[PDB]
Amino acid sequence: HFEEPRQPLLNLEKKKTAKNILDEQGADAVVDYVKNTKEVLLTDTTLRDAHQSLLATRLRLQDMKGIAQAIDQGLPELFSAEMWGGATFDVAYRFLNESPWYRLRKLRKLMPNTMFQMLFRGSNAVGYQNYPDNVIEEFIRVAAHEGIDVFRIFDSLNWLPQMEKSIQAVRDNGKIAEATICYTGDILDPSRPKYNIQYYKDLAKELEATGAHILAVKDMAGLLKPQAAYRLISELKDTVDLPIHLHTHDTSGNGIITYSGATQAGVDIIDVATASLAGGTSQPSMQSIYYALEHGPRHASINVKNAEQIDHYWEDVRKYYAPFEAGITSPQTEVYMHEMPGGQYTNLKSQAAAVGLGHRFDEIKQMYRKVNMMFGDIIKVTPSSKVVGDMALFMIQNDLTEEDVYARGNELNFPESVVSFFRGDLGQPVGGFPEKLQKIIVKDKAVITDRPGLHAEKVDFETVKADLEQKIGYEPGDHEVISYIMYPQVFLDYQKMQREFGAVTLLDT
Amino acid sequence: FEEPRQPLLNLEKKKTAKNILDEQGADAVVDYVKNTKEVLLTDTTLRDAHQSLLATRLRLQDMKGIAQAIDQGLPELFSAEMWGGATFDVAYRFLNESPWYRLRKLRKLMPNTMFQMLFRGSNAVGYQNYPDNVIEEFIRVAAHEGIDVFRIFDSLNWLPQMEKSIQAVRDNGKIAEATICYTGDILDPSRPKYNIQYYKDLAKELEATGAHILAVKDMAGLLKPQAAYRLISELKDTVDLPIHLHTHDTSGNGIITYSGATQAGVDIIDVATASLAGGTSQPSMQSIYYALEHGPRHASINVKNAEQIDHYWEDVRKYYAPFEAGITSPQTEVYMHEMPGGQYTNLKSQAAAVGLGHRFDEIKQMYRKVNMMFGDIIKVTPSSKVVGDMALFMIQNDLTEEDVYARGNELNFPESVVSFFRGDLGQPVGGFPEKLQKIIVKDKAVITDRPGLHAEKVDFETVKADLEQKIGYEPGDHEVISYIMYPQVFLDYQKMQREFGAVTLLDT
Ligand SMILES: [Mg+2]
Ligand SMILES: [Mn+2]
Ligand SMILES: [Mn+2]
Repeated sequence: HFEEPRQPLLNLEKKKTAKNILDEQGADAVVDYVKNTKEVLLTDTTLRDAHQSLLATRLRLQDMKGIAQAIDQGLPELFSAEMWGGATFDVAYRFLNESPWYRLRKLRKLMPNTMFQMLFRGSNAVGYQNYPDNVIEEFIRVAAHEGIDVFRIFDSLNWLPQMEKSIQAVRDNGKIAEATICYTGDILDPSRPKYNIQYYKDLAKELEATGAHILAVKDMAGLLKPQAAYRLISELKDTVDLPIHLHTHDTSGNGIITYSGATQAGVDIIDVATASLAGGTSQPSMQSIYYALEHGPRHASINVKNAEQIDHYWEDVRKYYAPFEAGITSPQTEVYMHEMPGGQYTNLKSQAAAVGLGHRFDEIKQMYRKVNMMFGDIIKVTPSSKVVGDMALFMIQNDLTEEDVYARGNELNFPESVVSFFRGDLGQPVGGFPEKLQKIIVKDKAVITDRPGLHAEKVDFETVKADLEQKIGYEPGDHEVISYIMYPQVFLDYQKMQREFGAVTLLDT
Repeated sequence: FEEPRQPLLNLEKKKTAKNILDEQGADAVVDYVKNTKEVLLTDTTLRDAHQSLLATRLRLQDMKGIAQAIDQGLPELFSAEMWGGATFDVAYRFLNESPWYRLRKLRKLMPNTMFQMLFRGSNAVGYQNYPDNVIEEFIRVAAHEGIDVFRIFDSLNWLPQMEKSIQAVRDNGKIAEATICYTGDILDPSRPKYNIQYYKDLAKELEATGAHILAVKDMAGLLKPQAAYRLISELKDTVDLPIHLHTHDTSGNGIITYSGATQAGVDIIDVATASLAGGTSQPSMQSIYYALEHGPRHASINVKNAEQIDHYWEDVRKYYAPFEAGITSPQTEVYMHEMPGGQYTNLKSQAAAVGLGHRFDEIKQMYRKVNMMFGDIIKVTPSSKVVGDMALFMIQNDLTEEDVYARGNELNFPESVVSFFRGDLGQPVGGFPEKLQKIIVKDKAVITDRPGLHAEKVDFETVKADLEQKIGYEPGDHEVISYIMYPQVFLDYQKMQREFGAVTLLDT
C-alpha cells in the first residue's frame, strides 16, 4: 500500500523553449539559440536513461503521466527531455505491454513545450541488428511525425557510414540531428593510444562534415574523467563549430565533477536525471549540478526549486518499482578497468547467476576486460557491449583463456553474437578486426567489410502492411508497420496480450 | 554468507605521518603536511562512514579482518578516523564491546597509521558538559591508548569550550585539530550571520591557541564547491595552519567540493572507502583519486590497493543489512534543512515512533523554521538534537512560531531545548533570542559563561573505589573515565559482560 505521490507546488514562469524555436524557426535557429546561451543547458534523462539504468527500463507511462505536465511547465529551461529510444522501445512492448508509440503520443500531448529527444542506434534504429536503409528512413519519418524532435544518432563502433543515412533522414524531416561520438578508453593515458584525443578530433571533423546539428559525446560507461572531460571538450570546441552535448553516467561517482570540468571547457548541453533517479549507474543529479555550478562563471539553466518539487513525485513513484531495484549502490571505480556500461553490468550479472557463476563475477569482469583487449580494444556500447559480455561469459563458462581460443579455438562453437560481430554485421571496428582470431571465430561463414545495410534483404512496406493486417485484426498504422519490422515476434506477442488483457498501461503501477 | 574477499596488495613501505609523530612530534607532522604538495587523505571508514550509513553499528570483528591491510596497503593516509563521535556510546550500548578494547586492538593491528578521534570539546564523547579535569583525564588516557589526532570541535563554534581540550592534547604530545563547524552559505548575501569574515575571525582565534591543524567540519554537507574554494582560500590567506576539510556527500556534491578545496590549497580531506561512501557518508577515496588524477594536485593514495580493500568492505557491509537506511539518492534539500545525516535518521525514527512519518516533509520544514527561530544556530551534535527535539515538539502538538511566542508561556518545552536555553551547551554566536529564552526556561537559572565552570567536581579516587564496588574488580583508568562519561551505559555493559561475555569475538 502506498500514499498518493506528492504533487509538485511549482512557481511557473512563461519562457520560450527550444521546442518553440524548433516549431517556429527550425533546427538551425535552435542551434543558434544553444550557441548563444551562456549558461549550460540541461537534458533530463529521467524518462529514458535514468530508469533504464536504475529500474531495468521498467518505468511505466502511467507514472510518467502524473508528472509530465509538471515537468513541461515547471522546467521550461530544459533543452530537451530524453524520453524515447534505447531499451525503452523493446522493453515497453515485451515487459510492460504498452506501446512505445502510445507513450510518445501521450507524453507529446502532455508536454507541448518540451523538446523530445530519442536515442537512435544509427543503422539498427532501436533494434540490435542492422535494417535496410528505407526501414531506417521510415522509422525516422514516423518518429519525427509523432513528436521526436532530437535524434541522438550513434553507432556502436563510432563508424560514420552507419550514421550518415540516419543523420540525413533526420535533417530531411526538419528535426535536430545529434551525431554521437562514443567515448571509450582514456585520452590522458599514453599507454592506451588507440582512442586518443586526435582520434576524437578527426571523428568530430567527419561528423561535422555531415549535416549534424549537434555533436554529442556519449560516455556510456562513465569513463570520462574530469581532466579528460575538460581537455576533450576544449579540443572538440577548437575543432568544430557545432554545440557539444555531453552525456555521462555517474557509476564511478565522478559525474558531477566531470560535468563541471566540461562546463569550464564550454560544453553546451549536459545530460542529467532527477535526484531520486540519479547517481550510481544513472546520470548525475540535475539539482546537484545546479548547486555545483551555482556561483561559478557559468550557471545551469534550470528552475531548481521546481526541479526539487518534481523530485518528490519521482521519489514517491520509485517505491512502486522495488522488485526492479539493483540494490545497494556505491561509487564504483572498477568501471575504469572493466568498461562495462551499466546495462551490460546488470545483464551480465543476471546471466552469470542463471548460468551459475555469480560467485566468480569478479573474474567474469576480468574476463570481460581481457575479452575486450582480445577483440582489439573495441568501443563497448549497445549492441557491441553485448558481444564482449557474451564472449566473456562463454570463456569463463567453459574455462577458456586467450590461448585456448587462439590454439584450441577452431573447435569451439562461439556464441552467435560474437560470430555476427566478426562477420561484420555490426560494422567495422576502429583498426579492423584481429585477423587471426577473426579466422578462428568465423570458421567458414561469409565476412563482409562494408556497411551491413547494403546487404540487407529488401523490405516493401505495402506487402508488410498487408501481411500484418492479416496477422492482427485490423489495418495497422505506419508506426505499427515500422514496429512489426523492427520487432516482429515481440510486436505480435504484444498484440496477443492486447487482445487478451487490453490496455494494461492504464493500470496504476 | 561467503567469506569476505581479502585484498591483494602491492606494498610500498614508506614512512608515514605516524612515524614522524612518534619520532619528531606534532610540529614535524605539521611541517610534513605543509611540505606535501599532494592533498592528503583521512579515511573515515572506521568511524564516520558507518556512523552515517550503518547507524554506527560496524563491529571490531569486521574492522580486524582488514585493519592490517589498510595499514600496509595505504601508508599514504594522513590518518584513520576510527574513534569518537557516536562510536563510543554505540559500542557499549548496542554492540556490547568496549571502545577502549576496539582502540587497543586496532592500535596493535595498525602500528603505522595515525589514529584520529572526533572530540566534542567541553563534552568528550558525551552529550552533556563535564568538568575540566574529567576532559583532561579522558584526553590523557585516549592519547596513551593510541589516539594521535584529536579533532576538537564545539557545537556552537565557541572557542572557550575548546581551549582546554586543545591545551590538554598539546600537553600530551599529540596533534590538536581545532575545528570550525561550517553552516549557512558564505556566498548567500541574504544570510550574513555566518559570512566569510566570521570564519576568518574564528580561524584567527583558533590559531591563537596552540592548535596544530585547522579543521573545517561540514557536518551536513552544506559546503558548495565555489563556497569551498572561496572559504579555503580566505582561510589560507588568514592563518598558517594546514587545513583539514571534512564534508558529507548528502547533496551529491562532495567530490566537486573537495576538488574545489584542492584547487584552493586544502591540505587534508576526509574520504570513505567506496563501499561505505556517498549519500550521507563521505565522498569516496577511490573517486577522489580519479577526480584529481591529472590535475595540478593529486590525491596521495595507492588507489589500486584502496580498490582491493574496498572489496572486503563491500563484502562485510552485507552483514549489516538490518541497519541500512534504504534507497539513497543525492538530496539537495539538505541545503534548505541543514540536518546532519545522523540527525536526519534519528528524527525520522522518532517521528515514526510517534506516528508522524507521513508528514516528515513539514517536519523538516519545521526543523528549518525552528533553526531560524532559535537564531540560525550551528546544528551539529549535540546542538542539532535541540533543533530536532523542538521541531518534533512543535509538529506533535501543532504549534507555530506565534503559538510559542504568545501562548508559549505555559507549555512544557522539551528538556534539551531547556538545557540549550539555560546555557548548558554554551553560548551561541549572537546570543539567544531574549523573549524566546525567557519563555523557554520560565523559572530556571541561566548561565552566560562556560558550563564547565559550574560542573560538579569529580575526584577519580572515590569514583574508582565506587566503581570497584559496583563491578567485580579494580578498574583501569579508561574504565573509570568511561564510568564518568556514561555511568549507566557502562554498568549495563558490565552486566552484559558478566552474563554473555566478550560477544565482540563473534562474527557479525
Ligand atoms: Mg552555449
Ligand atoms: Mn547513457
Ligand atoms: Mn562528519
